[PDB]
Amino acid sequence: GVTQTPKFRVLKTGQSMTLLCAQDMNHEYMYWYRQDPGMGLRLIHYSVGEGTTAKGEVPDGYNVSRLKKQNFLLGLESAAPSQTSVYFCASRPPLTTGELFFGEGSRLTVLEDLKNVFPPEVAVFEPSEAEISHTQKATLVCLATGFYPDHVELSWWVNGKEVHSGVCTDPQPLKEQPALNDSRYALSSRLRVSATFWQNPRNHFRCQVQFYGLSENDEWTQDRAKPVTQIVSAEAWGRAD
Amino acid sequence: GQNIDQPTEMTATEGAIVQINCTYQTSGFNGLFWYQQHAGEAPTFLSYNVLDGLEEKGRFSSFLSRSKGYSYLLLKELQMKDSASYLCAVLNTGGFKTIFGAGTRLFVKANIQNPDPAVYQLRDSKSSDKSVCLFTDFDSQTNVSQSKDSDVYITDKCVLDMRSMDFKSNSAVAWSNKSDFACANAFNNSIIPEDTFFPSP
Repeated sequence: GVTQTPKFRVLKTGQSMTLLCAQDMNHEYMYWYRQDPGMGLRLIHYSVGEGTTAKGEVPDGYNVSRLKKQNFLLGLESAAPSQTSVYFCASRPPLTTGELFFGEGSRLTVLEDLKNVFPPEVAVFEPSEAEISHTQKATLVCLATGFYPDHVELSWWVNGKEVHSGVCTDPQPLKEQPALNDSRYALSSRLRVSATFWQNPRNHFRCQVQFYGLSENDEWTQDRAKPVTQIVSAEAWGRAD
Repeated sequence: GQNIDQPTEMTATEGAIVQINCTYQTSGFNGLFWYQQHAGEAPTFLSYNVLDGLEEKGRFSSFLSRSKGYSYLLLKELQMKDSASYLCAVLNTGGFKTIFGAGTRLFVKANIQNPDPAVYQLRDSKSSDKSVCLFTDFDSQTNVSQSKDSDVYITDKCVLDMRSMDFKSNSAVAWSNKSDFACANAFNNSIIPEDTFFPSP
C-alpha cells in the first residue's frame, strides 16, 4: 500500500531531515498529516498530482516535494521541539469514495540536547504465591523505566516464541517526573498464565523492550555508551515453589 | 467551529451499545467519514455518508443529518477489540481534502464473570525487590485513581484476555522507590471494594 520511512527518528534542534512516502497503489492524491496529544490529525501539506504542492492548515515550518506520482516528501529544514509528533502519510485515487489510504506513521522527537537520550532499564516481577493459591493463575509484571524518548515496543517471549494471549501493555508510556520537559518515561506490561505453567521451571519468560534512539549518522564523542536503537530484556524462569 | 467529536473520551462495557456523537460546520460538504485508529497504528476507513441518514454496514451503524451538521457512529455488541480511537472527518473543497476531528478514545470495560479484587505483592526477578503491587480481578465498576504521592506511579486499568481458559482480567500496577511504600497503602487514593483480598507474608 502506502510506505513511509523512517518509522522512528530523533533529531537535534536546528537539524534537518526528510520523511519519505511511497504508494504502490497508483494514486494521484498524496497527503502529509501530523498528530499530537489533544490532537487530532492535522494536514501539513498535500498534492493533487506529480508536480503540484498545496495548503495548510499547519504548513509552517515544513516543505514538501512531489516529483514522482509514487513519492511525496516532507522536509524538516530547521527542526523545532514543537515538531515532535506522529506523522502520517495518505494516498487517495479519486474519482476511484473518497477513501484515504494511510501509511504506517513516523514518530519524530526533536530535542535541544542529544545527551538527554537514555535507553530503558528492564525488570520482570515474579507472580505472588498468594495469587497462585487464591486464583490458580500467575501474573508476571514487566516495568521499562528511565528511558528518553517514548520510542518503545514491548513484547513477551515464552521459550523463544512471542506470546499475545494473556498479555496487557499500557498503550501510553507514563512520564516519571511530569512537569519536567525532558522527563524520562516508564511503561508497564502484564503477562498472566496458569499457575502450573509458572510452576514448570522449564518455562522461560522474557519481556523484550525495543527502544529507538540514536541513528548511525549521529556523531557521539561521549564516554557513556551511545544511546542507539537496541533491545533491552529482563527474564524469569518458572518457579517450582 | 469545524469538527466536534465527544473528546477526549468515552467508556463502555463489552456487552453494550455506544453512540459516538459528532458535529461539524464546513463551507462545502462532500461527505462525512469515520475511521478507526488503534493506538498507535494508522487509521482505517469505517464509513462514508453523504445522504441522510442511517446505514447499518454490519456491527457498526453510521448516521447523517445534513440539516444539523450531525453524525453518530453506533457500535453494537461491543467487543474488547473495539477499544480504539474513533475519528470523525469531513471531505471538503472539491474532494482534495479530508479534515479530521480531534478523535474519541473509546475504552471497552471487560465484563468480569467471577471477580475477586486483591492487591498482590510481586517481588523482582533479579535482586532488590524494588516493590510492585498488582490490583487485579476487580469488576468494571471499580475505577483506579492516581496516587496522592508523587513518588508512586499507577498504571490505570488493563484487561488480560487469557484466550485458553475463555478468561479476561482487570489490573493496575503500582510501584515506588524503596521508601518503604506498602501494598496496603498503594491504592489509598482509589475507590476499591470492601472485600479486596490483602495478603503479605
